[PDB]
Amino acid sequence: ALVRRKGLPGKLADCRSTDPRKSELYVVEGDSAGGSAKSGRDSMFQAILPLRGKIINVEKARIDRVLKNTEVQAIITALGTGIHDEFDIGKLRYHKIVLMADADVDGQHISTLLLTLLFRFMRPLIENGHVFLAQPPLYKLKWQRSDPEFAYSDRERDGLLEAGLKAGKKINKEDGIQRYKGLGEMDAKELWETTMDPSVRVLRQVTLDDAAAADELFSILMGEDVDARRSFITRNAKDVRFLDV
Amino acid sequence: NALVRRKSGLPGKLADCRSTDPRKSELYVVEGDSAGGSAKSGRDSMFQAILPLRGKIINVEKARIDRVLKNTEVQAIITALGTGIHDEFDIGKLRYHKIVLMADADVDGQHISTLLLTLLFRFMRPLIENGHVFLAQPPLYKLKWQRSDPEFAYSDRERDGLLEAGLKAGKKINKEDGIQRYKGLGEMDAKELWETTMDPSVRVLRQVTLDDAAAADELFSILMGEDVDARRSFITRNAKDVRFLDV
Amino acid sequence: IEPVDIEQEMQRSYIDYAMSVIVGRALPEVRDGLKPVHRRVLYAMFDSGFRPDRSHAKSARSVAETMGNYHPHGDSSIYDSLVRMAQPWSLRYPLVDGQGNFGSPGNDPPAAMRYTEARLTPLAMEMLREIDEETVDFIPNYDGRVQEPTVLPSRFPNLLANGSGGIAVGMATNIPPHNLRELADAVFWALENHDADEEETLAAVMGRVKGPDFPTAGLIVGSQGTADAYKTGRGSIRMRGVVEVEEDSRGRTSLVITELPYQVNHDNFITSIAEQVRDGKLAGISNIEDQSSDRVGLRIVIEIKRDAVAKVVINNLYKHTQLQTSFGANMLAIVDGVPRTLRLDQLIRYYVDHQLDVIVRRTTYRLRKANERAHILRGLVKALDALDEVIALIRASETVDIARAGLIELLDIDEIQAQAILDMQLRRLAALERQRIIDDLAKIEAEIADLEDILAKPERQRGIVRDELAEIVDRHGDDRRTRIIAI
Amino acid sequence: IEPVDIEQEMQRSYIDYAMSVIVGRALPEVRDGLKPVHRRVLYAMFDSGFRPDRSHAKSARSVAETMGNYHPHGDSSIYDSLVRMAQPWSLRYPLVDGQGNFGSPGNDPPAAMRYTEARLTPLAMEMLREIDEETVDFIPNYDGRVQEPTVLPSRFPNLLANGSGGIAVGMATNIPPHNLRELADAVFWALENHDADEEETLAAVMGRVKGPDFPTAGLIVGSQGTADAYKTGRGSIRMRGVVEVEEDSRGRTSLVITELPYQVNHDNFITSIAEQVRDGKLAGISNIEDQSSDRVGLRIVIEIKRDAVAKVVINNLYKHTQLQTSFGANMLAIVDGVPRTLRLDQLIRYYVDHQLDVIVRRTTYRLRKANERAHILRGLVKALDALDEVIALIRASETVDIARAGLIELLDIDEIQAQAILDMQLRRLAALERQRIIDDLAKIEAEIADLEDILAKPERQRGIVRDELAEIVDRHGDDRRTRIIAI
DNA sequence: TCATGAATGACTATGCACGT
DNA sequence: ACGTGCATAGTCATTCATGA
Ligand SMILES: COc1c(N2C[C@@H]3CCCN[C@@H]3C2)c(F)cc2c(=O)c(C(=O)O)cn(C3CC3)c12
Ligand SMILES: COc1c(N2C[C@@H]3CCCN[C@@H]3C2)c(F)cc2c(=O)c(C(=O)O)cn(C3CC3)c12
Ligand SMILES: [Mg+2]
Ligand SMILES: [Mg+2]
Ligand SMILES: [Mg+2]
Ligand SMILES: [Mg+2]
Repeated sequence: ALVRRKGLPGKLADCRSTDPRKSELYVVEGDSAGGSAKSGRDSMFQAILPLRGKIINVEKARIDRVLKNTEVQAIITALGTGIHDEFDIGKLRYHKIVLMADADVDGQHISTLLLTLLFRFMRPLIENGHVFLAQPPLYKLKWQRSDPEFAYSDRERDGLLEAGLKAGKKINKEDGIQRYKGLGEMDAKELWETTMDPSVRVLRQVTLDDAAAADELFSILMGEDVDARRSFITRNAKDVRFLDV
Repeated sequence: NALVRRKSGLPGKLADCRSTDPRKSELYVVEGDSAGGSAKSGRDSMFQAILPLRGKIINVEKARIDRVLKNTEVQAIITALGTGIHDEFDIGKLRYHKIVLMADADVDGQHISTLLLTLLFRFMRPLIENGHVFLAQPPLYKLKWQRSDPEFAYSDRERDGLLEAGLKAGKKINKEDGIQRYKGLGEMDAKELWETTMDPSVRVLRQVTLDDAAAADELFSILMGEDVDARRSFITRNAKDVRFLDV
Repeated sequence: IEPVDIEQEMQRSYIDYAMSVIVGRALPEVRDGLKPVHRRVLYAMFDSGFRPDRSHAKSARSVAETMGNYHPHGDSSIYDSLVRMAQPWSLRYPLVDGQGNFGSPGNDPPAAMRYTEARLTPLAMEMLREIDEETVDFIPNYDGRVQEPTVLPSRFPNLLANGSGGIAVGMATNIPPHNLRELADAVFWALENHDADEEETLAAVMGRVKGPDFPTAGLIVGSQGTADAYKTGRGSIRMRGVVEVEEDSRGRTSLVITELPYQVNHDNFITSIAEQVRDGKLAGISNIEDQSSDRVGLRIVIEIKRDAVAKVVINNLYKHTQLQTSFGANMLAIVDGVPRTLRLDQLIRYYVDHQLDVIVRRTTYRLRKANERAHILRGLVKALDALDEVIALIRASETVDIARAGLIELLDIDEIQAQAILDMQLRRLAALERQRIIDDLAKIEAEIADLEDILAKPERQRGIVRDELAEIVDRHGDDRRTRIIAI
Repeated sequence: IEPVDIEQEMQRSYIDYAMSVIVGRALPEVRDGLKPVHRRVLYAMFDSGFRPDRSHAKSARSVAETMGNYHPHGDSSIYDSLVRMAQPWSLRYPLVDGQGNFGSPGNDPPAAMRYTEARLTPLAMEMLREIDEETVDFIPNYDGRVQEPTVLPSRFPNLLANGSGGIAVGMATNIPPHNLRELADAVFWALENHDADEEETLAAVMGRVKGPDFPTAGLIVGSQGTADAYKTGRGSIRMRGVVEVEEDSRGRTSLVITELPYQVNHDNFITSIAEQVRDGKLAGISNIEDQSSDRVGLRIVIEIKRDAVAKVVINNLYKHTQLQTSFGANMLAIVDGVPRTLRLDQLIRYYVDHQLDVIVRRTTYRLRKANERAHILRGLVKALDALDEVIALIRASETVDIARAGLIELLDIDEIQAQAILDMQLRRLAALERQRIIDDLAKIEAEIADLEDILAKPERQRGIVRDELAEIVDRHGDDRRTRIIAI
């Protein structure tokens, strides 16, 4: 068991449960999203750490500069473990580390910067499956009489719309289907009922299979060699749609 | 008597002049970062310095002295003027023989002027007594004639006067662009500020005079003091007759 | 260089600031209970179509529209004013429908302008009801480009409902919010008893308005302070939160605070208790835990020691925290461009007067528009009775001006009427279409007669206020939140 | 809970970011030379009516309109983008007419959004010319509420004119600005010699485009770098400011810098000289004085020591300061949704292709609308020829549909024609108005004949591009600013 | 290491009156 | 000394590629 703040980052909205095994850290993109997340959370088991701005690339940046970064210190401190050789999983303050970013591309980019931080400084957190990715909603279907439904894809949107109409429900063509363009646009209630309620949230657990293959990919994508990255993007962007086919 | 100007121990926001002679130098105390920015650009950098003040100035009448000296904006003024305050006041060290207060024409500009005039009267009175303090009168209108040079107006009356004369003279204005109305210094570019408030050959300055020192002491205490009641009765008593102070 | 004496300058400058702040910034107009920034936001959103019958527009568009046409000030503080009008813990009856993160009763600040969307609420639509029928005076904006309203129709007593707080110069206001249904009763009485003197009116209105009704619920202790505010325009109203004592399986007792008095920051409240214990001055408390959530609302659990009495600890909380705190009522509002401290009967009366003004003006506007149309229709009917001639006359005219001048001379009609005949489509020459014009004339002359009747009868005018207000209250009126108890 | 491999996540996420940044953020479309934010700001201003024929709107209204409908990002950085497009030292041909403080070539930041106003410039109106005539493909915005243009008509070669600089992922662009009159000559040649191969075209275009033309004037030293950039898509162009040596009364030779190379901060430049002097890297300098003003422009006076040669000190300034600095050209633009490094002949050719597309599409749109209007007029002329019958038929009709159906039977007309007749006003039955209808039909059939001719002859299509662009250049074209010299 | 330019806003201090 | 609400924005750190 570990003490919660009521010696940690100022932006950390810690949980109440003193058991790491039962605790969860939501690393959130933006002060706005983090603010509403702080309100909709379960304050017992869920803590919020809002990260502001693009995270520093630890692959590119010198080590001393990374340690001066206010946002990295927030993560390293709030996780408690330590980094590199001084890493100690025993001091992990949250056994669930959920990265929650916007569905847009800059959200995707921030996650790749965080996954890089974790893989390089605190790799065992990934290997032992403590790192997760929350999937935010893309749409909110606001039925005229029925309860609202949330969708996490264009496909699911079309599916819930079709089913509902077939079931005799109806929607306004003005208000209609609210489309989320980021977590910042969501209020406390919406975030709970889509990303933080453990009975309905869609989490993805980051797994690490081939460590050597991962090591090279991180260096190619996040490294200082532009040439290697430029040829990689031109080589593989052509086939991103077919990675899971 | 000459003093060094900053060029790559004075306030950071101060855009000092080049002339080392205070007798020929001028400090424009400006309301707002935007306006101060444009003033810094439209000025004559030889004789004119700019000190942008941000936000409403602390009331030295209400606040304790120790709190006033901790205020970043007051320290800037006191430092840029160089003289000192109260008993340690030394006019010999005055870095500018013209201290122009330049605020918006709106009501909030007027308020900042009263807060600055209070600072000066309480901390650095001789600057007022010796006529080093001025008030710049910003323009209210810019008449943009279709073919002729544009004219600036400093009142509703002058606007009506220049409009009539021009039209009578055969000039013309668009009814769309037409007469630009300034709502503050921040809306002006560098050129406009030069041609109305900073060019010494066309600027409209008012020199702050001090006649009755004892009466001034009382008015400052009534308006700016901690006694609300005294201020409330004064405003209700005299606001009714503001229009007729100069009739 | 002109000389100016420091006394003349200080007096003129400071008075100009104080008067503008007093009348045109910090204090509410008595008729609609709005400050200039409130009124200008709402009209901007209204004119922009940001209404409840359409989806939320980005709130940035409301701020920008306000800034560009009506409110020559900063986007930052204007956004703050808009956000406030959308918070259910600030306004008893929110005027803005916010979408997104608009903050919390604690220290959680609202999301930035870019993240949030907003539109007018249905009640705010009653604030602006029929503003387009010359129901209120309009004046040119800050640069004469466009017109803005001096006051809103305000078809529900907004000043008393949502209250108002403002710091001006030489004075300040602090009007608490009230329950709409109770206010409606007061208005209904004021309409029926329109001849009653101030002495009787104050007695009646105080009987119906039981006291302020805060959006944050809570308790009102005592009746003296409330009575003072209504009779004096000043009064100290003691508020309390609600505390429920819970017992534990072990046996230990804990206090649960689920409501706090109006305008008490939740985070500052919890911190204050912690800091007093940590300072050691609220003994008997064992632990402070905030079990609040979006789903249970406010829930501050104060576990107390076994050698501690629940009420002793609660009384200490009343004494040393804002669990019990007073509302300094000061009924200050602008009346006809003048700040005035008002009695409760005055606040109602002035509002009722405003409603009657609004409806007489609306009636006048409709009567004028009815007469104009009735006069254009009369012209068309003349044309139909001589339709054979009318057509042949236009056909046999070189220009349209020649056709027009001919129409006046033939049918003895106005140039406005003759124009309407010319502007008439070949559609309306159909049999059934000729008949619509006839019937419409008959339809309007009945409406003109009705409208003339309303203006002639103060009884009907008052009835319209009553009947229309009753509709609003039946729709948007809600239960009381703040419970009133005695000492 | 679903499992995901870190390699799969990293690759998909980073590629998606890289591709969006590349195609939809950092790099310009080759056809109009605009990035998404530029295109959306300008269209927002255009659609809001913020045009040169109306007074400057508050810039907040442009940001909000862009943000609310087209550009789902922060108000802050969008304002920066709008501001940049209004600065004469940034854009060679500004697209925004700024009113107020928009900053300076030095460290003077622009005024906040609240203080500034803005509208489109006449040249920006040429970017958007006839966009409402289906000249470019539109797609739904970020939430499908409204449509936005994929590219602007861009009736002057904006990419080459105003240039572009952008940092993407895996690549970056840096296209210098050019003189409009020179670009037009290149375009005129490309139109005349439309069959010319790339070898000939590149030779011709390079002869007319003498080199970059920077808004900050200055000098271009050498011709190799310019030649490389046009043949390779990459080249290093050496720039210089202008230095004039003045001699004094007491005898005090001083260097006066009145121009600096493109994208060199005035304040940072002076600071660099000042810091490299007291350090000991620029001996021979005695004093640095900034005599710049709004009225004389840039004027940095560098007094040198008496035992110092002016030319030695100037070469030292060339070496150790940005008084001489290179422009790293990298002609990268998005071509058909793909990033491409282009030769100068490709940049021109691709633009000419776009202009021809715009005019063929404009002509097709006008021909369609002409046929529709012609059709309706044909119906009206039939009605006038049988005007006696038309009227008597509508009078004796119960409904308008019965009158309509009758008109079909009488004149053998479409339902669109009969409706147009029905909607016709008695206005138009006057003699001159009946004749106006006749002549209008004749006018269109002449215009239809013209339009059909345009579509059938590529010669005329090219002619329209030339003639219309020529008009634009004659009005908005200006002198060269950057002087080109040899080694 | 710094500039470039679109991307990912909270914090900082005064006026003003009033009550604990 | 702190809260209140309408008024009077620059500063701060990263991604990303390239050349000094
Ligand atoms: C620089 O002025 C402001 C400060 N400053 C006050 C002090 C001056 C020196 C720097 N430190 C503080 C910061 C502040 F803290 C907040 C705001 C503010 O919120 C605001 C707005 O439109 O909402 C507008 N202004 C500006 C119009 C003046 C604010
Ligand atoms: C808080 O993030 C920002 C910083 N901060 C990032 C760092 C975090 C800790 C504190 N220090 C830095 C400051 C900054 F300096 C500038 C901007 C900024 O200009 C901006 C915009 O709309 O233009 C938007 N944002 C936010 C959307 C992220 C900025
Ligand atoms: Mg986002
Ligand atoms: Mg102002
Ligand atoms: Mg503010
Ligand atoms: Mg920014």
